[PDB]
Amino acid sequence: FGVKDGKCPSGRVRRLGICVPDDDY
Repeated sequence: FGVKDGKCPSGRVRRLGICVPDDDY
């Protein structure tokens, strides 16, 4: 691993500037 805290968990949808889970959370 290179970076634990980035932006998204790779393969997520972004909205308003930040991505969130739909089916998982």
